[PDB]
Amino acid sequence: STGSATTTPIDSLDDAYITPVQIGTPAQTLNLDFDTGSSDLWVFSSETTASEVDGQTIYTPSKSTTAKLLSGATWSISYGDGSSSSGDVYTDTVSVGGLTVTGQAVESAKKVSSSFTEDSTIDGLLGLAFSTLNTVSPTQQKTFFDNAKASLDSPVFTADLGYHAPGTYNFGFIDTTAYTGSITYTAVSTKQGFWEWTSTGYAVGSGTFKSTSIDGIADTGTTLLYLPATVVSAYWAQVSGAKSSSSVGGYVFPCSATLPSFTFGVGSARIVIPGDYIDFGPISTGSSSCFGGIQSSAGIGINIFGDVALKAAFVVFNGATTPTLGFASK
Ligand SMILES: C#CCN(C)Cc1nc([C@]2(O)CN[C@@H](c3nc(-c4ccccc4)no3)C2)cs1
Ligand SMILES: C#CCN(C)Cc1nc([C@]2(O)CN[C@@H](c3nc(-c4ccccc4)no3)C2)cs1
Repeated sequence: STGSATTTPIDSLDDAYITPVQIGTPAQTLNLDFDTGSSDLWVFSSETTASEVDGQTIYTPSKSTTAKLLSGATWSISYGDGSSSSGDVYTDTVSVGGLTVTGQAVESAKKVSSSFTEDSTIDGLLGLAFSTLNTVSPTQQKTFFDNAKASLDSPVFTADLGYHAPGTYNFGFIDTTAYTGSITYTAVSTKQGFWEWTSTGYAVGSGTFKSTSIDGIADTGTTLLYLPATVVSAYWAQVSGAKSSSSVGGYVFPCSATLPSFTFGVGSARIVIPGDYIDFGPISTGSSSCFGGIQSSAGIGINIFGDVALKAAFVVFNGATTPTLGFASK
């Protein structure tokens, strides 16, 4: 089997991407944030505290003939920005882009933190990291991909995110029309539950390439590119007036600037992030200070190849017995 679904930025900054997902019978379509950095599929629901729902579409398990309470199961998760959610669990039929999993754990939120309430366009998350990170207790649950994997034509999914434009998640096949040149595959470590890999270095703008190993994760659920402070300083030093602002919480730059590209290494191949992809626009409406799309990982403890990086590439998440990641230019 295969599936293919379009993913769409939630706002003019590409802060996140949402993908329609069918849950239950008859289908209830919710727009979920596909997150290769976590492993829970959770939704706003008829159980979510009413004061914490503000415009989201909710899943109502009592209206699904295929929903079953996963008795005694609870979940509770935090994300890297400090956002969080928790609740109980149903199993139900879940379809993405024509690919169906029966008996998928659908984690129903009883509580969500303020950032989720505020994101009226995000109806929940669909985790695509390894199932070892799933938070359901006492019986850990599998991700949608892990459940689908054995049925797929090939045990893979691909992320083809757009820059201020829609893109595609495919399951089970590699669309050879979606990228240029070749896909370079690189080894993955699952030791922390992530799609964790080692970039071979970087370049800033037209500069020469610096060969250096950068361990990090491929995370569609993170907006920005978080890299070591050394690398990030070398990038922003090329932008007149750019500086790290403690009040804003990262590097800002004059909105009058034109940003250099940033290249990262995948084996002997290179992915070039255009400078425009690094511009997140005014820090507040009307400001002439713009927020940078490359930020330090120093306070996080892990480097994160988030959407800024991934949207410059066609990315293969190969979930074969020995997992790998593939990157191609596009
Ligand atoms: C701090 C620290 C160390 N580590 C926990 C950092 C990491 N953090 C992650 C993710 O929590 C998983 N992916 C990302 C994600 N955030 C969201 C999201 C958050 C709020 C609103 C909407 C979406 N969705 O996905 C970040 C992996 S490693
Ligand atoms: C312009 C503009 C809007 N604003 C002033 C700047 C922006 N801010 C963002 C965030 O993506 C939103 N959440 C923040 C955050 N995320 C994490 C984090 C992510 C993953 C793992 C660990 C930590 N830490 O802080 C930055 C986009 S534009």
